[PDB]
Amino acid sequence: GSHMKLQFNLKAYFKTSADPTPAKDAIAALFEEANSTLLTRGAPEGQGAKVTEWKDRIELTLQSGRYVRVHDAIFRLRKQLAEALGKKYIEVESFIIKVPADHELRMLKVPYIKSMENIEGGIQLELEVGEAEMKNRVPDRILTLLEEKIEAAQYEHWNLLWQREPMEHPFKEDPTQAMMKEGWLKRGSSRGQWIHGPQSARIFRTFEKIVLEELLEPLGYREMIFPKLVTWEVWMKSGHAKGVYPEIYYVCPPQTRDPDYWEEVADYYKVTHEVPTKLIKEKIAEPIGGMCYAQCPPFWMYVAGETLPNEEIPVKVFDRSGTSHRYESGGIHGIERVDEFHRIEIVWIGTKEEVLKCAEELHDRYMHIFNDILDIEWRKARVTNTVGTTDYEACLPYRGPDGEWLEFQNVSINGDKYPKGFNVKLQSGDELWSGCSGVGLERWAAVFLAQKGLDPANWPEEFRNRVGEMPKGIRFL
Amino acid sequence: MKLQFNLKAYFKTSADPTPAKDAIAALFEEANSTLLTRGAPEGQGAKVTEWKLGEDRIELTLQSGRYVRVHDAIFRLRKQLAEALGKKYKIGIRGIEVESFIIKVPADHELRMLKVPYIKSMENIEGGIQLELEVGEAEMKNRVPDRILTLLEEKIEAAQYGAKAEHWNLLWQREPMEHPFKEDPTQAMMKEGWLKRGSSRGQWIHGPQSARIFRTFEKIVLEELLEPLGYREMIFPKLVTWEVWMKSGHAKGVYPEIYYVCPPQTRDPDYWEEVADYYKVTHEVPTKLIKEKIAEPIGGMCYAQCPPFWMYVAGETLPNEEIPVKVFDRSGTSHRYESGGIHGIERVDEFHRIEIVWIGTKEEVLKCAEELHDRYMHIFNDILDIEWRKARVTNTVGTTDYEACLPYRGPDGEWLEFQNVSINGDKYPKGFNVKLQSGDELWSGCSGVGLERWAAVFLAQKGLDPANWPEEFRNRVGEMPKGIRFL
Ligand SMILES: [Cl-]
Ligand SMILES: [Cl-]
Ligand SMILES: [Pt+2]
Ligand SMILES: [Zn+2]
Ligand SMILES: [Zn+2]
Repeated sequence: GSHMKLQFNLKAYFKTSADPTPAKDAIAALFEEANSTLLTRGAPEGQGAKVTEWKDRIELTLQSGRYVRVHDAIFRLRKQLAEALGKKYIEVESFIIKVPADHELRMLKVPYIKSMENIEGGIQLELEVGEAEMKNRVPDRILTLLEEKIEAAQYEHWNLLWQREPMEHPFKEDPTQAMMKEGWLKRGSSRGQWIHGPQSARIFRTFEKIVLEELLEPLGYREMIFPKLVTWEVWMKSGHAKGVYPEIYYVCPPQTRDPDYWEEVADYYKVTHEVPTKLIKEKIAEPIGGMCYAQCPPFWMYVAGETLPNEEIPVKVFDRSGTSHRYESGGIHGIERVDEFHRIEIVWIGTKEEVLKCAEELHDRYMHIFNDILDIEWRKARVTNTVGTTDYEACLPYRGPDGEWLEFQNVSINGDKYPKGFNVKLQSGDELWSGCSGVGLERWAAVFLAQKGLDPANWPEEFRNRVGEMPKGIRFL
Repeated sequence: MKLQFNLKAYFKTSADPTPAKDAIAALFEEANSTLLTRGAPEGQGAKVTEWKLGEDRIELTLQSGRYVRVHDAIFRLRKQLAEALGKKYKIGIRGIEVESFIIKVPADHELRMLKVPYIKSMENIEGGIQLELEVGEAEMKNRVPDRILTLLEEKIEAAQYGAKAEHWNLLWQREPMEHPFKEDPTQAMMKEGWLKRGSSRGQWIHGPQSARIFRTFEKIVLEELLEPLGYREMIFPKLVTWEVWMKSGHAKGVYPEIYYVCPPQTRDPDYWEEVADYYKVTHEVPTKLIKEKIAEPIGGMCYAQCPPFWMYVAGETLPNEEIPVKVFDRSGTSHRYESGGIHGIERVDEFHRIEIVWIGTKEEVLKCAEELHDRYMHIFNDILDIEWRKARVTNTVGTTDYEACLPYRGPDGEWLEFQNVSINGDKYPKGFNVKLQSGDELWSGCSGVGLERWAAVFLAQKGLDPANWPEEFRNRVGEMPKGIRFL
């Protein structure tokens, strides 16, 4: 990358009640003392913050690197002066950060950034920041945002862990097409949405039974019920509020229950037989969030701001109380790529060691299920130390010998992300980790039916015993 | 005052209708006793008041009652002129243009100012209301004046008679029971770590203890009701679009109670960078800016739950062998903007329902309803052992409601509604255009099991201590799981 030094520069003056004249001697010497003592704390040798110069007002220029940054050193200076002047005897002029980068960057529509100029070694930012913004650690977040943008300009890494021996593929139809023709399901009215008739529902329910009996029970997972409408509060706390916006379906409550407010809408429909979506948008409130997207984030409201007794971890829970929603890539797909899906979401919390242990245990169960019960062809891969996702992929014969495999299962180790995000401590004081694993029912079905067909006689014995006698569908004329 | 229509319009012509001022004038005068009398009792019938020509314009003023309305009257005079001037004059019409469309509607009272799509102004006058309409030729053929008239008459007759909508008749009531537990059950559950409030309005997160109770109820419904009556599981959609609610009749008035769903105007990350950057710097989500950036709503979150199912049978014909179609869904949450104030689980904005739906002939649909009551009776008396009643709310079209007392509410508090069986008549087959092979009328019913409602009633009556729950219920529950304890 670039080796240009990360530099902060601050020019401001302290608000003084009394006139800086008898203090002239006292202020000069204790700035010197701050340079050798106070501003060293929290920085490797020599890399401490520094006051370059100082002149009604007490104006100064202040310089730092990445440690003891200018905007937090000034508060260290504010408290030291307070005890020096008060008992005996902040207005910012400029804020500049210099940030290392190879490539040029665009001008950003970002709050608190007055100007952005490209320089030798990277970018120079000028911040529109006062006292409150500094206390709120705004420049740290601008730096973080800018660093994210910088390394993104420098632009997947996929690593194979285990693969099953190839098997024969006597069935080559698209299971969705097959299911449609045989009366298993139909397209729902919304995009990427399906209505499942008795036969398809049965498959979904049998996978559910499999997860419960072969995984969730033997490992001691307890059922909870997670909320499905998800608020900004949750997504702020989970981090989804940093970028999830393009993928979600937004939710708006009505501004009021008042019949009269809504009369114009009902009236419009009565006369035109058209829904006035334009007018309705005006009358609905701002979005409160969206429909369930990742599924686990809203659970963390259950433990938010709490301390778990060591007795209570590992916490091992799951949810299967409703639907998830994602705005997928346009153009139609089958059940392999839906907008409305049904997931069993599995969440575990404990120490670092316990989370890794739990992940490994789930991996063993998935292997048993896919090999011995479903008897499908699959592999797993890690996406590029233990923090990250392991993906399960399977070939869909109808896509041909060279087609993309389908992602149908995940296990994620999330580190301290969620405990930190939702503020969940452990009573012993050790750092809490978490993990999660989502069983996408549509995906299991897409994989199993593409490989095995819609005919129970050709399904593995172990699967047939769990389905029972298939129900009949709804026959039409 | 009397109901009357008023039209001012002219026929467009290719060539000038000038060489026909006598053949045309003799024709209009005839229509006032002949052409514009059919379909209306004598004395009543459309009439032309003013006559005027031009080099292309043939403007007329027409007045009528509700019989042979002015816009039907102009279509009688359209083809009459098309053959009188057809090959005998070489002049054909090119269309109809309207200057004014004015309607006088009788009303004893004064009525508020409403904004209505094709009404360009309304005023209160001597005998009722006047409506100035903004209609062309297309709007007249489509019955726009007729639907507007219909709308205003609905409002005039509602203002006169009020809002009479409460038909309640008790059917059966269990004998009073000893109520040893008088605590609000969700307040108890909160205190005992069974659940916590979710971030969203009227929303709850259920710890293992509460989830167990929900799943025990679900198990009971499956085993004691769905299986022995031969119901088949399906999976109904949960994002519900306008087209679905248009066909179910919800597009007529659910608006105040629904949670609206909006897609992003685009998937394009560059469009959303400003939102993301704003959040990352301020730690405030810019909800006002997001509202500008999302699309108009495509529908809402699941409200009644069965409507999205009907797209499965929409426009199909069912062989007589296939009926009754007995079906149920338990695939996710329903959402509703409830009347305000915080409540416990007895009244939530996010709930968990099992929606049971049956379709067949009128007789089969009554039969199926009858089959469910017997099963509900058995469940509520012999498993849950709760104090309950049921009542019809309004011949056979209507809902039977189950209510139970909540001891904490007092000796005369409101009983809680916790179960329903609805007979909807032909409403759903008609709205979704679903037919029977034999041509006999299809009917449907539904029954929604609200888990929060069952829990509220059961837990308020029997407490949270398993030792006090009925023997039948305890066996199905099994061993209670422990909760998650915080320091
Ligand atoms: Cl989510
Ligand atoms: Cl609905
Ligand atoms: Pt015509
Ligand atoms: Zn998760
Ligand atoms: Zn229903």
